[PDB]
Amino acid sequence: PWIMVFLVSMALLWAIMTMVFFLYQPRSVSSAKGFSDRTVYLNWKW
Amino acid sequence: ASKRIARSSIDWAKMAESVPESQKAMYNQFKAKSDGYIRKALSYPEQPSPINWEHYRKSLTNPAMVDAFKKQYEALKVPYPEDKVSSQIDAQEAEAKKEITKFIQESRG
Repeated sequence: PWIMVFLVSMALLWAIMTMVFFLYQPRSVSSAKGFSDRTVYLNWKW
Repeated sequence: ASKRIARSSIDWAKMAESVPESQKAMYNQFKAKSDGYIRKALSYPEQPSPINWEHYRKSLTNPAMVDAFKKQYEALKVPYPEDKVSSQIDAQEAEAKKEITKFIQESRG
C-alpha cells in the first residue's frame, strides 16, 4: 500500500508543519520610550 | 524721571524655567542684548547736570546772557521719541496668540 502510505505520510508531514507554524510565543516587549522624546515644545519667535 | 529706564525690568526668573537650553539658546542673547539696553540705561538720565545760573551770574560781569540762556533752556523741552514698532509687535503678539491657541489645541488632543 505504498500509495496510501505516501499520501498519509505527506499529509501528516504537512500537518506537523502547520502545527509548528503556530508554535511561537508572541513577546509584547514593544517599549514606549520613544514617546519620551516625541513631544516637541512650541517654538518661540526670536 | 528714570522710571522706565533705570529702575524697571522684566522678571527673567519665570523665563528660564521653560526654555529648553539648546532649543532656545537665543534667550542667552535676549538676556544679554537687552542687558546692553540696561547698560546704556545705567547712563543717560533726564537731567544729567543742572546748570548753576547763580555761579555764571557771579562769574560774568553782564548776567543778561546767563538769564537769556536760562530762558532759552526753560523754553525748550524735548518730548518722547516717535514709535513705529508698536504695530509690528502687536502683530507678532497676535500671531503668537494664534499659534499658542493651535498648539494648546494639539496638546489637548
